[PDB]
Amino acid sequence: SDKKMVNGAKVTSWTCVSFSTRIDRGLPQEFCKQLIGMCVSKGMEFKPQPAIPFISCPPEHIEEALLDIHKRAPGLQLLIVILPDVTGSYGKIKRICETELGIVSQCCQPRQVNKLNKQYMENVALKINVKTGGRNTVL
Repeated sequence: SDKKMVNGAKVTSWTCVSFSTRIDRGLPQEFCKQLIGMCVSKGMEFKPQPAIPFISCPPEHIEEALLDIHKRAPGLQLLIVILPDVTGSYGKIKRICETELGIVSQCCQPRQVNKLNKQYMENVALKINVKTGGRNTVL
């Protein structure tokens, strides 16, 4: 528990996309609700409402969904991405977000999201802080 945020970024524009078919339809909301609480307890500030409603769509709609989210939310500071159930799409997703559309994303495996492990969300929260412009350290 020695990893801390020196400076917690402030996120005003964020939302969540899920390419997972397997998970309960309430998990994206629940998972993001706790993750943000974990980001916030560690020093970040988050607007509690996403900038556009959460989206759930099939893995074959990756190109479409990402570009849709990007055009409807040009100011997005963060996209929380729930990855497809089968691995192999992560490179495509990062490429589209990071290189092609210019969107800061955090990708999360649906099987791990399902666990709602609080140490996993601690790890993700610190990853999100740096991606969003914050600073982390180890005490």
